[PDB]
Amino acid sequence: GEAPNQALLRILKETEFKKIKVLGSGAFGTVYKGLWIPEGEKVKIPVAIKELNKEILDEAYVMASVDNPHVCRLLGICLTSTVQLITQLMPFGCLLDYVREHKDNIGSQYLLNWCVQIAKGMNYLEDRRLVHRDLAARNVLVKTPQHVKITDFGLAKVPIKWMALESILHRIYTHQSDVWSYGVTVWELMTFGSKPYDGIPASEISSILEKGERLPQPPICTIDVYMIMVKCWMIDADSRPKFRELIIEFSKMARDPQRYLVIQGDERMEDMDDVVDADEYLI
Ligand SMILES: CCC(=O)N1CCC[C@H](n2c(=O)c(-c3cccc(F)c3Cl)c(C)c3cnc(Nc4ccc(N5CCN(C)CC5)c(C)c4)nc32)C1
Repeated sequence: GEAPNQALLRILKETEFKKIKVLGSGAFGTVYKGLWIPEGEKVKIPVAIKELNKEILDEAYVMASVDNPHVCRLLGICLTSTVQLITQLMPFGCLLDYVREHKDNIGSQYLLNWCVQIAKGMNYLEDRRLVHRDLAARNVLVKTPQHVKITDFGLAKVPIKWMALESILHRIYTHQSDVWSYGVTVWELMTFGSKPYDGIPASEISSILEKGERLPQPPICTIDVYMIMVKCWMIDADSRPKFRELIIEFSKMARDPQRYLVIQGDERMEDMDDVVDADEYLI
């Protein structure tokens, strides 16, 4: 029923990349800020290098199969004694931290454009018949403040406060259950990083949603924006919007940003000669 997955998985020599600095230490892995120089190609590509296995290779398998401006991509892997994944560096970190750090300087144009790009990347995953199951502001990376990407397909094929009701109850996951988390994600951005249902036990979340309660309208949010969030959180999943509609809706609003989001002050907010961004390095 499926078409053959003709993705290419690139194996890289460890002498082809050098690790400059550390970005994260996690029980699963440690990740390095680094640089990748394909052999005799006279390019240096800024990369994130992950060191730790059926998990890490499943992750690599998925990332090698996606090609989209708003989805993270795998550049290659190294079958070193400790297996290494080589991915594109996202200099500004994850969007959740970004939004918390710079709230006093984030305008409505930026917020709405991010909603467009995540909708684009998620619509792409739907095209690829792929289901993310962990979309959240913590899993959107920032390449430039103008360009974000969806990341962390650890669960692609547990975060209850981002989860659709069907998912909490029956462990069902859909593109439409992804739309729910898109709404929760949008809510994280419009509240500038607040935690959803803060100070609530996860065990209660299922009953609360069944009662008809949801997350509050963020102060900067016109009802136009909040209506879109609310529709992403309907019980009936064929009632929620399609990602392709979310693209259209947020794109309309991104034309007149100030009409949809009201933000105080919103109006006015050694050798690197051969470095190329991975987005322009093609094979
Ligand atoms: C959720 C964010 C998160 O905390 N961490 C843990 C460490 C990096 C991790 N991280 C990946 O896991 C992955 C990834 C995803 C899937 C598979 C795979 F092999 C990989 Cl490598 C990628 C692509 C990645 C790309 N760019 C980047 N830039 C980046 C990260 C952190 C920072 N900091 C450090 C300084 N300040 C203390 C705060 C902010 C900065 C400035 C840039 N970080 C990436 C994810």
